[PDB]
Amino acid sequence: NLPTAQEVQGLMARSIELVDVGDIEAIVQMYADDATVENPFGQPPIHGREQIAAFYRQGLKVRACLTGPVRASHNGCGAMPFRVEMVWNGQPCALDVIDVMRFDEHGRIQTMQAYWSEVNLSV
Amino acid sequence: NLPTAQEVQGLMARSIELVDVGDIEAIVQMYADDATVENPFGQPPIHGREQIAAFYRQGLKVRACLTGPVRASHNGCGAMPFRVEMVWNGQPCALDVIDVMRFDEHGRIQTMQAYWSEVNLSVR
Ligand SMILES: C[C@]12CCc3c(ccc4cc(O)ccc34)[C@@H]1CCC2=O
Ligand SMILES: C[C@]12CCc3c(ccc4cc(O)ccc34)[C@@H]1CCC2=O
Repeated sequence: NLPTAQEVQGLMARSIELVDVGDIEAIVQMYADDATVENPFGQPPIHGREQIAAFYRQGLKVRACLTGPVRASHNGCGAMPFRVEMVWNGQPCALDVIDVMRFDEHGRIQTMQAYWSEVNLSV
Repeated sequence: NLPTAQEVQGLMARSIELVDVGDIEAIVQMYADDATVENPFGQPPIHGREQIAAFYRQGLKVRACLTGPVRASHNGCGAMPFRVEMVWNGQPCALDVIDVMRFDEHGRIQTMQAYWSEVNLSVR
């Protein structure tokens, strides 16, 4: 069914865990089959598990950790802050992001928007 | 004009400053005259500076701090995480919230959605 707020906090937290270990198969299975991802928010969205797989394939040594609790609503949505560590121009950099997700009635991510820009990038 | 990413970070951070001191007039001014706020996200929205003034008068001893940096996009939007401290019938508590805001070409908040629920509430 439409995930409760507690359920949303556990799913959002698990998607960051899966990113962190680079488990592309498990990541893409968290998404609805026709989910849309906008990352960064403002850019054209990508649609469908195929494209979202390709995204993570290309994007993912990269680490990612929640930097605070997940915030969850009563209508299936929530938002979380996290930090991605990865290489930029040959040095270790960090990028601060917040992801906003809405879930469908099967508990899968229907949409994700990832808020970040170069102002959030640090060497 | 449409606020740049760095501008967004400044405006969103100023909004938490003005909540934290409780300056109702000043908070309300940061919003468009016909702004919509959904707080909490999922409830019916409140429209217009006047209903948003009433929200803050009713809601604001209350403190609020950013608990990490503002994430800003290039299309006048940003999100930020912060914590609100308050007292709910004698019980000190804290609530973690993330606000997502979309600014208009005058640098005022056109929409705000506040993400949280009771799962985000904590005693003391
Ligand atoms: C793609 C990326 C690594 C992973 C990642 C980025 C940005 C936003 C994300 C949001 C997510 O929910 C998960 C992963 C990322 C980085 C931007 C530059 C890059 O190295
Ligand atoms: C309204 C409130 C104090 C301020 C506040 C709440 C929730 C979300 C907020 C979002 C903001 O952008 C600014 C203030 C609040 C609390 C709910 C219980 C309480 O009294």
